[PDB]
Amino acid sequence: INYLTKDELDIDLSQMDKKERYKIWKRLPKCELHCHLDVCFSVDFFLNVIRKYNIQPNMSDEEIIDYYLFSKPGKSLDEFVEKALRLTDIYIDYTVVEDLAKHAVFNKYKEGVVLMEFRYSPSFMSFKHNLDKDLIHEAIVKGLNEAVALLEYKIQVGLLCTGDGGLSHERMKEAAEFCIKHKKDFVGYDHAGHEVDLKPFKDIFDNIREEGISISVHAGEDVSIPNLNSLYTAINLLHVKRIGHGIRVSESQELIDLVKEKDILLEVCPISNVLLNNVKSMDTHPIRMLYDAGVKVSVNSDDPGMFLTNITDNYEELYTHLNFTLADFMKMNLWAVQKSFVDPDIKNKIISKYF
Ligand SMILES: O=c1[nH]cnc2c1ncn2[C@@H]1O[C@H](CO)[C@@H](O)[C@H]1O
Ligand code: HPA
Ligand SMILES: [Zn+2]
Ligand SMILES: [Zn+2]
Repeated sequence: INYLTKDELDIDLSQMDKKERYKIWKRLPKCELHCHLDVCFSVDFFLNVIRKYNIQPNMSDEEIIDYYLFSKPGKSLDEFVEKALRLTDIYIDYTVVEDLAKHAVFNKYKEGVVLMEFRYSPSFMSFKHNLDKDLIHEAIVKGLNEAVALLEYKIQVGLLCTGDGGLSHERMKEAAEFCIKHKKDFVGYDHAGHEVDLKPFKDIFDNIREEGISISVHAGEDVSIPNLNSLYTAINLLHVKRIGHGIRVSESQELIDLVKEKDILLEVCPISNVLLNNVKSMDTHPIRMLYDAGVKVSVNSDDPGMFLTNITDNYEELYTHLNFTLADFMKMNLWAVQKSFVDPDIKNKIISKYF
């Protein structure tokens, strides 16, 4: 892959067709911060697992897709999160998990990603077939390292723990303890699923930072919530370095100023927000006004295996419907690298290699 430099960003895209634009999108040196490894599979990988383990013998491929994935516009975040629970059928042994991780790296390299942060949920992957969380973790860390070494370190991978099991104090403590225990591999900690104001778990998140682990949580995504409290908590109480989505920052001048004052970056997932019905359309997506207001934002794919969309698709949508330029896209990837949780050298070397 012959990546675009900072000295090649004046390209005239107006005469290119969709196909030729995707070559440019691919060639952009991307840093992706918000993507769930759990569902980071191609359609063929997914159908290969469903067939190999004989999970849906009476369903056709089209039916398998309607039943497990989320490729069409839905109602809400809540609907997405509850539907996602059924494809946990695939997390059947530790080989499926290791392969998932390895292929995810390969797919991201081919899309032109150079610094990839993946996040996974131990509880998501473990509960269906009662798999051991540490054995999952082992499988995940082997797969990712397998792929990186095979690619001669042409893509670098960071790993984040999306902690869950539930919102009981015991479950959330356990989830944070799993991450802390594996902090040699986890560069950050997340909360996902149904959106929550995490104020009752400040004690746990303090602990995680005490242990040297950066926080990026999902907050300010779900537009059905009649307040912005999850955002205030993430910023003031959790001391997040980044926010997953955080698009509802756009609804408050006070929060716009707060995130800029703290140099917090918003992990924006354009297509996710459309499909999960958190913006009216891509035309009206808040990323535009947030970028224009000086908020640091990056571009991400979120759940590519469920959406049947990839990182470059999100770039296409931002170009076509919101008129982001190549220079804008390069700026955001520079921000994504700078605000990455991986080793500071890896960042600096990537920065001077491309940006
Ligand atoms: O499709 C998915 N991929 C990855 N993670 C998911 C998905 N659906 C839900 N979670 C959610 O992430 C939680 C962390 O607080 C997971 O346990 C689960 O609730
Ligand atoms: O709960 C979630 N899990 C995984 N990806 C997501 N993207 C938005 N919400 C979620
Ligand atoms: Zn264990
Ligand atoms: Zn997400």
